[PDB]
Amino acid sequence: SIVLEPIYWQSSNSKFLPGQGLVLYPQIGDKLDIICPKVGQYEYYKVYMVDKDQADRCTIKKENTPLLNCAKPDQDIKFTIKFQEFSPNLWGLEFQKNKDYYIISTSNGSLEGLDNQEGGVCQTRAMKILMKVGQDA
Amino acid sequence: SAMYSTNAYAELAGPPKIFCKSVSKDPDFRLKQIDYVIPVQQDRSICMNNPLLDISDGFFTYIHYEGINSCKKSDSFKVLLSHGEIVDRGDYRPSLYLLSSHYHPYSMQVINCVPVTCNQSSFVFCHISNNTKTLDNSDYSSDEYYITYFNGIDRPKTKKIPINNMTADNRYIHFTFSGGGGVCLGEEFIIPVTTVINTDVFTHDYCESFNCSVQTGKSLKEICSESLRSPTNSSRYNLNGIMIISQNNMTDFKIQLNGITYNKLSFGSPGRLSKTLGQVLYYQSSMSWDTYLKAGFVEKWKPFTPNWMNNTVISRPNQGNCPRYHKCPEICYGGTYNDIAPLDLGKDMYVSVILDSDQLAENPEITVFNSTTILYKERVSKDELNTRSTTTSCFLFLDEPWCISVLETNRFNGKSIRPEIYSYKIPKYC
Ligand SMILES: *[C@@H]1O[C@H](CO[C@H]2O[C@@H](C)[C@@H](O)[C@@H](O)[C@@H]2O)[C@@H](O[C@@H]2O[C@H](CO)[C@@H](O[C@@H]3O[C@H](CO[C@H]4O[C@H](CO)[C@@H](O)[C@H](O)[C@@H]4O)[C@@H](O)[C@H](O[C@H]4O[C@H](CO)[C@@H](O)[C@H](O)[C@@H]4O)[C@@H]3O)[C@H](O)[C@H]2NC(C)=O)[C@H](O[C@H]2O[C@@H](C)[C@@H](O)[C@@H](O)[C@@H]2O)[C@H]1NC(C)=O
Ligand SMILES: *[C@@H]1O[C@H](CO)[C@@H](O[C@@H]2O[C@H](CO)[C@@H](O[C@@H]3O[C@H](CO[C@H]4O[C@H](CO)[C@@H](O)[C@H](O)[C@@H]4O)[C@@H](O)[C@H](O[C@H]4O[C@H](CO)[C@@H](O)[C@H](O)[C@@H]4O)[C@@H]3O)[C@H](O)[C@H]2NC(C)=O)[C@H](O)[C@H]1NC(C)=O
Ligand SMILES: *[C@@H]1O[C@H](CO)[C@@H](O[C@@H]2O[C@H](CO)[C@@H](O[C@@H]3O[C@H](CO[C@H]4O[C@H](CO)[C@@H](O)[C@H](O)[C@@H]4O)[C@@H](O)[C@H](O[C@H]4O[C@H](CO)[C@@H](O)[C@H](O)[C@@H]4O)[C@@H]3O)[C@H](O)[C@H]2NC(C)=O)[C@H](O)[C@H]1NC(C)=O
Ligand SMILES: *[C@@H]1O[C@H](CO)[C@@H](O[C@@H]2O[C@H](CO)[C@@H](O[C@@H]3O[C@H](CO[C@H]4O[C@H](CO)[C@@H](O)[C@H](O)[C@@H]4O)[C@@H](O)[C@H](O[C@H]4O[C@H](CO)[C@@H](O)[C@H](O)[C@@H]4O)[C@@H]3O)[C@H](O)[C@H]2NC(C)=O)[C@H](O)[C@H]1NC(C)=O
Ligand SMILES: *[C@@H]1O[C@H](CO)[C@@H](O[C@@H]2O[C@H](CO)[C@@H](O[C@@H]3O[C@H](CO)[C@@H](O)[C@H](O)[C@@H]3O)[C@H](O)[C@H]2NC(C)=O)[C@H](O)[C@H]1NC(C)=O
Ligand SMILES: *[C@@H]1O[C@H](CO[C@H]2O[C@@H](C)[C@@H](O)[C@@H](O)[C@@H]2O)[C@@H](O[C@@H]2O[C@H](CO)[C@@H](O)[C@H](O)[C@H]2NC(C)=O)[C@H](O)[C@H]1NC(C)=O
Ligand SMILES: *[C@@H]1O[C@H](CO)[C@@H](O)[C@H](O)[C@H]1NC(C)=O
Repeated sequence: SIVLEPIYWQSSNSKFLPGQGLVLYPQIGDKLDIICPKVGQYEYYKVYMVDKDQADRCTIKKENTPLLNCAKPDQDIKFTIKFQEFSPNLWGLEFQKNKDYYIISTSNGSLEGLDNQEGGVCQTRAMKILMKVGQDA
Repeated sequence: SAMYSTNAYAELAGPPKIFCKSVSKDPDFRLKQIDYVIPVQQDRSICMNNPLLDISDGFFTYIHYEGINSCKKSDSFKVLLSHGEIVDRGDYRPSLYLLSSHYHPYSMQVINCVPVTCNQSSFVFCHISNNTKTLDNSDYSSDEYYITYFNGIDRPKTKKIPINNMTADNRYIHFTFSGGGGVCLGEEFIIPVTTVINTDVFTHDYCESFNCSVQTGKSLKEICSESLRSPTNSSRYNLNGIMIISQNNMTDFKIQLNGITYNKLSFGSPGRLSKTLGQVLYYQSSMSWDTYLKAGFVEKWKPFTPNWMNNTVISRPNQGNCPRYHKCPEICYGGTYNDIAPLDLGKDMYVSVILDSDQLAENPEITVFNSTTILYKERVSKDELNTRSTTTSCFLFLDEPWCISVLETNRFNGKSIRPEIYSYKIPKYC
């Protein structure tokens, strides 16, 4: 049980593969850091957890509430995941073996587009994460 | 007569006993796990979660939730209610004696429960609904609220609370019973509730006094206001409060629903009321932008007004925008309920089992502290132990301070999830 390579949430990251997204195979007990990088120019993001249907349709339902809201460019904002049952998260955010979790953002990257529900960098720049837990290739 | 014994339990109170009131590098808590009280499950897929424990007058009430492949309280098929006694086994330490266990009649419909032990009997206050989303899209007239009560000898009687006859101090569409426990003072029960309201009726002076980085394009006032909104339905606000219930032999109820003081409001989260040191303590979990311990003794009932500790050391983990030690106003949700028990007034001392981590839920450490500094601490396990909730109660057993804590633990990865109970002693010497 170890620390996976950190994932910076931004267009610059190579690990998002066009049409696919970032795909990971963490095992229960592992850590992963998702980071909203601080700063001449800045991207504004609201990062969410969704199921497959919504990840494919690149849409967020109104009830959802984000893991990360990065509206603050002057500071680094970090979300540390350990894959296990219990997290301080309000929804319960549980990680069980042999289950899949999707992380997307529908946002333009512009401050005016931070609250955008549909499309966004999920749809265009392919910012999506698929975490297959307790599984491998 | 050889059948008689003096009671080994007393409420921790009165002239301070002698124990370690200052810093200590390696304290001896005499920490022992109590594994015989809480049931064990044959099906490893059953998850026992969300433990609740109230100790009063030598007797205790335990509650937990059972659900399949789900540790969420909402997915629970069965909710377990336990009554018991605190006893001297000659162990040189307090013991839990389990008298009764029953499952809630309405378990499939249970939204939330809070225990209180009163007059040596267990009472449980429950919010029941045919609608799992009832706090988001519904109102309290559509739901039911019950008091289940029992003891060692008697079989459980569960009676319905005439909510129709209640009087509220504000206009609330909904409320739930939420927290680690309530109290009884005279003929009155007082139970922690989280209330729902449709209009922003609230002032945030405290929140507005902060100066630090906020989300661009948004005013501080906007943030402080919007931070009390249910993240599920932005048209609703969640405000903590209490329900006061008067009764005569479980008949002739008089019920009042009051909201908490508007001084330093925090987003509605599970709270607790407990009797200690001759006072009454209110605790509130920190589920929003202010991540430091939120607690205080109750200086006024109407409005319900705890005098908030100003505590610069104790905090809680959460992931993302408001991790541990984050004091800047934001719209963010999360955290862990880890309540506290007072040790000594004069020295302003408290125990709590707290999670030592910035983000992850793990590493419970028994911590003894004042507002300013941590006096002493010990990890509960030498191995990484995934734990979410924690509760702690304290009392005098044989004229010394003793504590019992329940931890909501996942020890074996993802399977046979069961909470752990612990008893431990406050060090006499540093
Ligand atoms: C809420 O806090 C923020 C930020 O936190 C501040 O907290 C205090 C406790 C200090 O620690 C402070 O340093 C923090 O920044 C605050 O906004 C900032 O306020 C500070 C002052 O408190 C201010 O810093 C100043 O910057 C000056 C810039 O001058 C430039 O030009 C000169 C030559 O002309 C050049 O040499 C400089 O390098 C700059 O390029 C600077 O001159 C000052 O330096 C002196 O003071 C320090 C501190 O004592 C001393 O150690 C040095 O030796 C110098 O003698 C000074 O540090 C910073 O610019 C503010 N940030 C902004 C504007 O973005 C808020 O207060 C401020 O609010 C508005 C009204 C602003 O106009 C400030 O006057 C005001 O103080 C604070 N909010 C409230 C309501 O108080
Ligand atoms: C939260 O809890 C902390 C810890 O319990 C309290 O802080 C302590 O307060 C006591 C006084 O009430 C302090 O005692 C003091 O000790 C000094 C010697 O220690 C110095 O050196 C250490 C290094 O080991 C430094 O860390 C420390 O800051 C000191 O500078 C003496 O100068 C004094 O002792 C005097 O009183 C005693 C009786 O108590 C006499 O017997 C002595 O002869 C002498 O006259 C001084 O009183 C202690 O240092 C503090 N510890 C800290 C700050 O870590 C907080 O007060 C408490 N918070 C609140 C809000 O109550
Ligand atoms: C976010 O939170 C808001 C605010 O609470 C919720 O909006 C409420 O939704 C409930 C039901 O979903 C509404 O309850 C209904 O009230 C009707 C009359 O009151 C108002 O209804 C309209 C609806 O928009 C208002 O605009 C208007 O001002 C009226 O004054 C009742 O007639 C309804 O009767 C229901 O129950 C009977 C049984 O008793 C059934 O026979 C009926 O078919 C019906 O189901 C009902 O009780 C409530 O009025 C709404 N309040 C508002 C809009 O302020 C949102 O639901 C919530 N959103 C989410 C996603 O959870
Ligand atoms: C966390 O931090 C907060 C912020 O400081 C503390 O709150 C202060 O607490 C002190 C002590 O309890 C309070 O001081 C008392 O004020 C009384 C008058 O209060 C006035 O305050 C409001 C302002 O909001 C006025 O508008 C209003 O009209 C009130 O009249 C005094 O009468 C008290 O005198 C006491 O001290 C003397 C000592 O010489 C005794 O002889 C007296 O008999 C009496 O006991 C007292 O000074 C102060 O008001 C609070 N400030 C606030 C709330 O902003 C919290 O107490 C602290 N938390 C903890 C747990 O300590
Ligand atoms: C727990 O025990 C306490 C005390 O042992 C119980 O308090 C009792 O509450 C009853 C109400 O049911 C009180 O009776 C009332 O007395 C007033 C006079 O002040 C009278 O005018 C009313 O009509 C009413 O009859 C009773 O006095 C009080 N006992 C004491 C000693 O104060 C409490 O009810 C118990 N809780 C339970 C059993 O849940
Ligand atoms: C929750 O709903 C029940 C009715 O539905 C029950 O039966 C099945 C359909 C199944 O969904 C089961 O889980 C569920 O509990 C309510 O009981 C009835 O409510 C109607 C309302 O008009 C009354 O007319 C009935 O008499 C009553 N049945 C009785 C009293 O036996 C129940 O009241 C409701 N509870 C809450 C808190 O809303
Ligand atoms: C009060 O409770 C006792 C308990 O057994 C019962 O015997 C008695 O009839 C009750 N009286 C009233 C007025 O409720």
